[PDB]
Amino acid sequence: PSPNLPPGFDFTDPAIYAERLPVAEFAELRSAAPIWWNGQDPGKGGGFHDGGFWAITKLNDVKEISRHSDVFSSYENGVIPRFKNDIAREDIEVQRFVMLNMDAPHHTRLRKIISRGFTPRAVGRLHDELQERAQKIAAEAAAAGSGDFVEQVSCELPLQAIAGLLGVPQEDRGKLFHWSNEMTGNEDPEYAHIDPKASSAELIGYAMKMAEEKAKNPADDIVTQLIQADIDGEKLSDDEFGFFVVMLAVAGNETTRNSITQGMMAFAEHPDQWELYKKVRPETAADEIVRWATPVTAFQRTALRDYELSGVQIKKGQRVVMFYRSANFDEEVFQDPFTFNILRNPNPHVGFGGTGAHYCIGANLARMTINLIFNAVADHMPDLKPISAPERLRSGWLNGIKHWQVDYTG
Ligand code: HEM
Ligand SMILES: O=S(=O)(Nc1ccc(Cc2ccncc2)cc1)c1ccccc1
Ligand SMILES: [Cl-]
Ligand SMILES: [Cl-]
Repeated sequence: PSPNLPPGFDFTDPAIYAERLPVAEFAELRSAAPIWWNGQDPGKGGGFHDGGFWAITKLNDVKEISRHSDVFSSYENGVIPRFKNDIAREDIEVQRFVMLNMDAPHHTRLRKIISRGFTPRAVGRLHDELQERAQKIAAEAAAAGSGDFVEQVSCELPLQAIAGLLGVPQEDRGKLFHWSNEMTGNEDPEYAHIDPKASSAELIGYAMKMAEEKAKNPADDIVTQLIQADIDGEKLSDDEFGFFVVMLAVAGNETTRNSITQGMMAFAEHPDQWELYKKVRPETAADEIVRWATPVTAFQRTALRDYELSGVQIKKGQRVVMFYRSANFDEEVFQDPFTFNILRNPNPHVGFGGTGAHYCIGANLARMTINLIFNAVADHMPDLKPISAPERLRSGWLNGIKHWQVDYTG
């Protein structure tokens, strides 16, 4: 029997996410049609005019698609499944210059060079400066009594993580944070005037300046390890470094910020978990927060050939959209998936995507960022309470919270 969904229901519809997460509709597919053709009417495909896509709602299918990168292509259509309906195909294809939208061997070369800047050591060297800044951010917010938890608690730390990682001088971080914020959310009315293409161009030019300058004066940031040829002469070109900063500026901003916001929303709704967190401060909460928040609701792939996924015949050229929001609540993998449990161990969520070639390289930078900020929130505003309901981001693939007015005192 066909799933009980409204006719023409598009799981990438930004109008849905502007108001809520379609949790019931996802649970419907998981039970009635775990792989389901999401038909899209002409001119309503978010920039893709192929008739629709396969909705992937089971965690095991999500992991299988991520492992079989040989078949399921990130390059053919990019991984973002929704833009403005009228986006030019060329603006979709320009994203193929960043590592995330690439296939092997091009992606294999970039990922190896980029791995020099995401070592455990490099990330861990930021721990003390980020812990200090997390405490300062929580105290500054708690002194204000009440305000916007999104802007006053969640925004700054993930952005300072990028600046610290990249070695951006303090006087340039406002420049960088603006460019990063100018690239996501252009389908929301609050951000209708941002220009991601223009912001990407200025960020590339600024990143090439940094690349040229840091060859002359090598430092101990990741940049030096990136633009430096190894014994094989392998390194990022100046423009390749530009496209990485563009990817990093976007990747390391809203996803962590929404983890933090939706993490505190879960704590506000599960006071038993909040009291437990303030007492034990378990770092496993970071993963449960990411599982709950699922900041990236979905990324997509295009099949390079016919493939049988869980009895469903995927035909060459069709898109598959991996709904991490649904897979992260798969009843087959998680015990009581709708219970917020900051002790969940092990926690094989696909919030950072399915294991494979494209697994999130900043996952532990994100986990550290989340853990430091919530320790600060517990340190300085342990009795905070929301004063109103959060405003959601109108986006077809990003689970965003624009604003959340909170009283940090009580
Ligand atoms: C809560 C925070 C985050 C979430 C939910 C998240 C989510 C994801 C997901 C789902 C993927 C899967 C890509 C795919 O399989 O198509 C990914 C990849 C990636 N992430 Fe993250 N991410 C987070 C934080 C970060 C941070 C802080 C950085 C960098 C500072 C980062 C950098 C990247 C990059 C570069 C990739 C591409 C990897 C590749 O193409 O090989 N992410 N991320
Ligand atoms: O750089 S991108 O070509 N592609 C891109 C980049 C980041 C993201 C978001 C993300 C967050 C965390 N981990 C992984 C991903 C998605 C897609 C791009 C740049 C600007 C506007 C749209 C896309
Ligand atoms: Cl609408
Ligand atoms: Cl770009």
